[PDB]
Amino acid sequence: GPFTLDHAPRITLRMRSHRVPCGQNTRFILNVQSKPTAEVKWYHNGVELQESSKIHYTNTSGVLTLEILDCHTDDSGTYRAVCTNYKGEASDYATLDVTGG
Repeated sequence: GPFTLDHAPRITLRMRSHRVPCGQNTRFILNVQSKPTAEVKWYHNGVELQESSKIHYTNTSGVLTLEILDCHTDDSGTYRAVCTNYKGEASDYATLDVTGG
């Protein structure tokens, strides 16, 4: 059948928790495989993230990137990507530790 190969999102490359010196820009990367293609939502400490001068995420054929610019203490904490399709969901979280330069 046309929907036999449909499957819940599968994250094959997960985000890496990491440190960044205060003031630098930093990135999280993950890769999801999903049929049909999954909806993607980003969160910082539980609150859904939007594109802004501070936050830029991309999504190219499942390759997902989140950039945070000019990192300060407020930017520390948990970043979570949640990938959803009708078959199920996959979530990945990682921690950003903003440190001294």
